[PDB]
Amino acid sequence: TMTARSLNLKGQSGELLSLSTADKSNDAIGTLDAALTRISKQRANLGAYFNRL
Amino acid sequence: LTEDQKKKKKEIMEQESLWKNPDFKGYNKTFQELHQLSKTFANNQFRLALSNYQSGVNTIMKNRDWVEQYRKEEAEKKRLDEKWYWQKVDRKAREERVVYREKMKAKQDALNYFSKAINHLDEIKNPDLRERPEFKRLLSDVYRSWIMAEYDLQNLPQTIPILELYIEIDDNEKEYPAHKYLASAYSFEENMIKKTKGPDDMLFKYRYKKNVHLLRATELKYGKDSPEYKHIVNVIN
Amino acid sequence: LTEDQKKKKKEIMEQESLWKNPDFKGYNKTFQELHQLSKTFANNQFRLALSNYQSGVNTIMKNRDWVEQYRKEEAEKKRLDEKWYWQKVDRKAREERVVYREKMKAKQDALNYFSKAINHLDEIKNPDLRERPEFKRLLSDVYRSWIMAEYDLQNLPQTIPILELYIEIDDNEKEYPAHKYLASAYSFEENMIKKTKGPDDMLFKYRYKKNVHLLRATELKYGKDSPEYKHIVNVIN
Repeated sequence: TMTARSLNLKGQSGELLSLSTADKSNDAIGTLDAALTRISKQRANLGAYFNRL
Repeated sequence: LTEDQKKKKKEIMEQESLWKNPDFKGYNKTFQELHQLSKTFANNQFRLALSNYQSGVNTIMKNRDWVEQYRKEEAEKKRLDEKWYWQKVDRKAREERVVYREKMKAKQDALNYFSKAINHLDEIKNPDLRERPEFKRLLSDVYRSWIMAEYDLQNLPQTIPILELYIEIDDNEKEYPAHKYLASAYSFEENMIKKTKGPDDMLFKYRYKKNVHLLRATELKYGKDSPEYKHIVNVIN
Repeated sequence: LTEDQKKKKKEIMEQESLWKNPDFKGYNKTFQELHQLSKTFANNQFRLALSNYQSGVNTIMKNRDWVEQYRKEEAEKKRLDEKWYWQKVDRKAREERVVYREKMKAKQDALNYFSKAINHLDEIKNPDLRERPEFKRLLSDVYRSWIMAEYDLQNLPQTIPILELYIEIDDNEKEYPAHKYLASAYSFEENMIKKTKGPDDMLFKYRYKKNVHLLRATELKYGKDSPEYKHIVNVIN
């Protein structure tokens, strides 16, 4: 894991000091589910691994 | 007209054609030339960059076909629940929103492909190869389609770094549409600062860059010390 | 001007150059001349002293390269969590403090090498060799870099015993920068006594020594009983 684990969307139309903007709001919400899903699965992989040990 | 005015008229029309919204005749011409250039270039990373660029343009072309088909299918429906004017307005807005959402996804997929085309061109490290007309032609085509994909959806601030990279390549700076788009996108950003009551440094930065590219586009299409050049200079100064 | 004032002007500029912050042309020039001393001297402990000094200066030069690279790498990061002034100040505070602490380590490594350079010169016991221009100039360059390494990090009290040892060697007392740094470091120590409410004996000791080296620096650069000297006369009173 790292921030590039999910689609790393920050900021929004309007004033920024960056050169990037967020994408389709609905997909940004979906992205956060993806972020959580990807890490939750990795934690569970460790969880399951612990139970194996 | 003089030999320079005749030449200029010819070139501006070719440049307007160059930035023409994509269609099947332009697609065919573009990819037939790019594949011949790829065979001349004989570089696997250029070949891969072209394969991805073409996939990106195909996403755009397939989307254009979808938009016509979708609007057609909607037009052909009987609407029994459209009895009031406010219902017609609502349903019209619902159609436009679905079309915009799908075009947004097509843009996202097309830019993922364009990004891959650039990532493959980045892998050509030899400076004698990066200076090849084949390399600069493809890189220019990738940036041009990228700019247009965002432009169509009004994502104008996002077009600036790509337009700026575009004009740095092989005399692209002498293209009237390139300066027209830069000036328009900078104008949008100036207006955003005025509407959101943002800092003065950004107001003037964006206004300045609008005026530079406004005047340069004018110079390129009409000529230095033309009635049109003289006018824009006098308004700005 | 007089023949001595013209000569003096030339010498002050050469002395300012002598105390110039290190760079690659000065590095080369310095090690040309310090190696020239090794040529005539033909003394293994002098050779070792120079080998360590050069390693110390290399530490300083490598650090200067690190500082540019570090600041470059930070500048080239995308800062998406930097929407506030305080966040810009935060990231600024991150950058500068890491750079200062890394420079502190480079200073310590450089001073361990300079200490070794001195310990090797300490092993030259023959008074006919210790009085050699080769011995004195190298020892002077080791002290000068030592003084400057501490000065850059604001470690001014630490510069005093080394400046004092420096001016005792082969007419170094006639160097304007040497007296300027002594006067500045003594001024700091005077201010430390005033800020920490320390003893009067140390207040006056540090004030006195500041004025002595202020006066001597003035005398050396402008000449005694010059409009500039005459001014210092009444100020020190």
